[PDB]
Amino acid sequence: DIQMTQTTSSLSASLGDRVTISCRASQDISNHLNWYQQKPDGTVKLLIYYISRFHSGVPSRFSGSGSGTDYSLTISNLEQEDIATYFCQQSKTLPYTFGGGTKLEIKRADAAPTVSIFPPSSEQLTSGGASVVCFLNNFYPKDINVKWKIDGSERQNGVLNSWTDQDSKDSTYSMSSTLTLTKDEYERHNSYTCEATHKTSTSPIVKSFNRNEC
Amino acid sequence: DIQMTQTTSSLSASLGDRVTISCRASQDISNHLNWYQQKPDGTVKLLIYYISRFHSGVPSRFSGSGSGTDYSLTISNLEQEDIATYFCQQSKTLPYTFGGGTKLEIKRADAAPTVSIFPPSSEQLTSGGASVVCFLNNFYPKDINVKWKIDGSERQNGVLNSWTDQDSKDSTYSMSSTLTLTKDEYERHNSYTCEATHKTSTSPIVKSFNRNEC
Amino acid sequence: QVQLKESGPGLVAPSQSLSITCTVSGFSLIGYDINWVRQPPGKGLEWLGMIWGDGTTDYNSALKSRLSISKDNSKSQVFLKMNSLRTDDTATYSCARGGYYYGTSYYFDYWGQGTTLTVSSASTTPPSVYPLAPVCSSVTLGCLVKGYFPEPVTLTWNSGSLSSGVHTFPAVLQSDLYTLSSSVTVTSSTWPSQSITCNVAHPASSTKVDKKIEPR
Amino acid sequence: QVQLKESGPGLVAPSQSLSITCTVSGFSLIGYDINWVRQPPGKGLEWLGMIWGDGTTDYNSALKSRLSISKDNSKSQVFLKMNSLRTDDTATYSCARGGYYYGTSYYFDYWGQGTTLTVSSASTTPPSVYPLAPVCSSVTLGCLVKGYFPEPVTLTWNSGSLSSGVHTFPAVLQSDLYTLSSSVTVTSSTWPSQSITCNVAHPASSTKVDKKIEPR
Amino acid sequence: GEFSVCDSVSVWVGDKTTATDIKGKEVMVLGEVNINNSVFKQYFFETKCRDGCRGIDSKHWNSYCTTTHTFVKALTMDGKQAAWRFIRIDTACVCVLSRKA
Amino acid sequence: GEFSVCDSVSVWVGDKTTATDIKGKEVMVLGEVNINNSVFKQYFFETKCRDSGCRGIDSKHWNSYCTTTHTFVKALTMDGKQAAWRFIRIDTACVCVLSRKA
Repeated sequence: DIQMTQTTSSLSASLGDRVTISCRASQDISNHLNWYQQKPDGTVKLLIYYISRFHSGVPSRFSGSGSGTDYSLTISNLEQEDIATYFCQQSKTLPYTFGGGTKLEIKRADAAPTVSIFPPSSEQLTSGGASVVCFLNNFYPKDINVKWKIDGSERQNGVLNSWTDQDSKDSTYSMSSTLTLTKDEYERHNSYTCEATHKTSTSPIVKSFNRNEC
Repeated sequence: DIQMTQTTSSLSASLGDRVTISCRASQDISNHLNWYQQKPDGTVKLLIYYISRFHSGVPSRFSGSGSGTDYSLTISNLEQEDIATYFCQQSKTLPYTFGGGTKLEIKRADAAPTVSIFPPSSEQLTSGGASVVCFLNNFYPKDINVKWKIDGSERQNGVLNSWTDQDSKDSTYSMSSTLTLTKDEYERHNSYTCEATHKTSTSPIVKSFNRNEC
Repeated sequence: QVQLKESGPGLVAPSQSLSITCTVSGFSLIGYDINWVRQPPGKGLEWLGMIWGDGTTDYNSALKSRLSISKDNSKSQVFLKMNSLRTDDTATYSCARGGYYYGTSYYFDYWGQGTTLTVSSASTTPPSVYPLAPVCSSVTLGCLVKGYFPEPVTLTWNSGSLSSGVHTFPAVLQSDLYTLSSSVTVTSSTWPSQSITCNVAHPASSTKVDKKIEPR
Repeated sequence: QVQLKESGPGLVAPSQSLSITCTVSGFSLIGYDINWVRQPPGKGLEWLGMIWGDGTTDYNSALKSRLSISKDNSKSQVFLKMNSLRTDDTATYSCARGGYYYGTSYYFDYWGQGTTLTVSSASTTPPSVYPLAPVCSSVTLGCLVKGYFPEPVTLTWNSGSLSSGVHTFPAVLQSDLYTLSSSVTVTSSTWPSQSITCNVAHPASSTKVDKKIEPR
Repeated sequence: GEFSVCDSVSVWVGDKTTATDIKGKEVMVLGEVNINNSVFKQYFFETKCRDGCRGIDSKHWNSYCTTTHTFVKALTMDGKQAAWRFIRIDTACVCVLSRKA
Repeated sequence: GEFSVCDSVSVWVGDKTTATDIKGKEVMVLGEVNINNSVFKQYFFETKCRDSGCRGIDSKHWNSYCTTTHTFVKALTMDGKQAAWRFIRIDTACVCVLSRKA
């Protein structure tokens, strides 16, 4: 087969910058090279075909070039809507192959997260489980740390975190952490705390609740 | 078959004039219509194809149009080199057919003919014949009259005339008249005269010679 | 005025067969190639095969003849069929129309959304859905969707109308079961005065649940 | 650098066969149609047939299958053949290259000069050539070319070098024989001091005569 | 980047019933061809215009986009006689110029 | 009258020995075809460019050049040892392509 390679699969740029996605064919494909954009919403759209040609309804700021077995897509004047994954495809010969893609983060100003904590629902306790949920929403950059506590004592096991993909509109990230316990263990303790540490502060943002205080 | 018709097969215009050669197809040929120029030297040259398209190396002043089954060739700013025959051809369907053509005379100022007369050559008299030749060269317009005389008496029989096609360089016409006799008849007479009448004068231009005066 | 929509089972066990249908509109299958493509979770796209305009086919040899494509032009449908599935066939599957710029170059001008397919011995489990009411400006509410299989679930708020400030977090897999959360931020006057509801679809079990968020 | 040249017998009797060859240069017959065309004296052109690039042929049905075209691509030659000739086949015959503007339209982009063919029972007669010296500014001299058949003859002066002021009049036919005259106008200081000669070719009898013009 | 001067569109054509051959005659194109016990559906690759031209100097030139054609061999029917004939199909969209006035 | 923006040239092609098929593979084109006891020489109608860009282009706001585009036509061919009826790429047109400056 013909391998298509995108060596840098992650890229981070600011609004107005010019970015280059590169692509390498393992054999000569001449001009049979297409470029696609997969937005986070799932949708896929043809940007450029035949190395440099525009598909209808595609911005002036996209641009396609190539030297040898190497091919670049260039986005001048980077706009907020360009958060997507960019991948190439050779249409020279079967089987058609695609590059692994290059994901584009768009930078923005730092933002601390809005933190909210939630005890187990009454419904869940009737079942036998007890999950404690903490949302950390709309922060930048993506790196962040969540520590749990039960009665002022750190709790590391039973903790499952989950990150959204970068928001296309405002460029922020969001993240949920979940502390799962058995009903019995949750009823044996009172204070439950979610503690978020982020580049925006040396002090962590703390949210808490008490079980029997209601 | 598809008949191609050029109803006017003769046309006369002046330098600088705009002339239209027309052509009519007997069925619809859509756009499959070509225009050719046959110069007097014999050569044939494609001017225009597909109603209005130019063959490479063809003047701006040629032009092709058409309505229904009717097709025109237009020569703007008529130049001296345009003395030719112009004919059309349909390339819709076999058999390919041509119009009978339209011959183009280019007008010029009137010119009297240069008249010269020649006795029979000594070689021809040895054979038994005796032709007397008269050239009337470089005149316009084309109509002209030649009368022969033997000893001041009109001679109508044995007279063969011949006309050149219009000269492409200077637009004039030329013409040879020939009085043929038997050797015996020619030796029985002395004065031989060629008499050319033309629009350029009411008096005819006379050229003569005497047989025994040499 | 041109789309492709793929519909498929969502779950199939190893060794069983797979049928996905691509439903096409805005154009005719007599005129255009259809390509099949596949993206395993967190991995690159892979071309599976194509049915040309004239009904002929070509497949990726990697599939070892296990895949076949057929079509019905009148019904505007293309049919993917795969036998002897493995966990390696776990992917999102999409169909895409082929487009030509003369016979000079070839490309995929229109793409379907994609149907998710998980290949596994585990059984379909519907999700339990729990409300997340705040503790004793803007207020944040939530929806825990615990213990389902396979993916995906879709989650809306007030049947789509409450779209702003919604964060549905990717699912996490622990012990063959998926757990997911979603949040929404509304105004403090807006809640609890007007009701806020959590809608959770899970196509694989054909379950659809609504959970109103009520204060303590 | 594109020409076509036709060569043929000039005279053939009724009911005998006709062979003309078109010799082509500046292009390859593998790639281009060749058409045959015919113009009887004082009449319109008539398309006879063609040999396409691929060697196939089509003929004018009016010819009643009497015509055939064949070609040798390596030798750059096209061959017209006609059986059972009649006086109606008296014409100038020309070959012409077909040219295409895409598959959209079609034309004859390059034309051969033409070979003259007379169909008759009469015999080849060579011309007698007679000088025309003036009577006992510019001087006019001449050349009577009497009693030949068939057409044409070509007439030059000083082997072509004396080209200005030349008038070769069209032949006239009386009693199965053609008679033609030519005139040349030159400077007095040119003649009689310097010699003036009349060259007369008649391909059909393969005769070539030169006649110097001498005073009385 | 790079644009067409005239917008074209290419498709497969599998439902062709008629056509005009290279000799100017209107012929019937069969749906199926038979080459050595092999039955192929008769398909055609065609390109044409998408309904002056882009990037033309309109001050000195009138212009428009036009569909041009090619000849491709096909199994056909001239009345009652089946044969392998070249026929005219759409193959391109090209700009053609015209001087004003 | 009327002119091409890009000068094309059309010919018959009767000596084609190789070509690339629609699947991107280099194949051998046979000189002769056999359709029901009927031997036709395999010929192709092709159009391409005739060798400061395209005619009539607004060169102030546009770079341009003339380019040969292609079509697919069915042909009797040879993919190694297996003879088959395949679509192959031949020249079919000359068309102008634009490019914005800077």
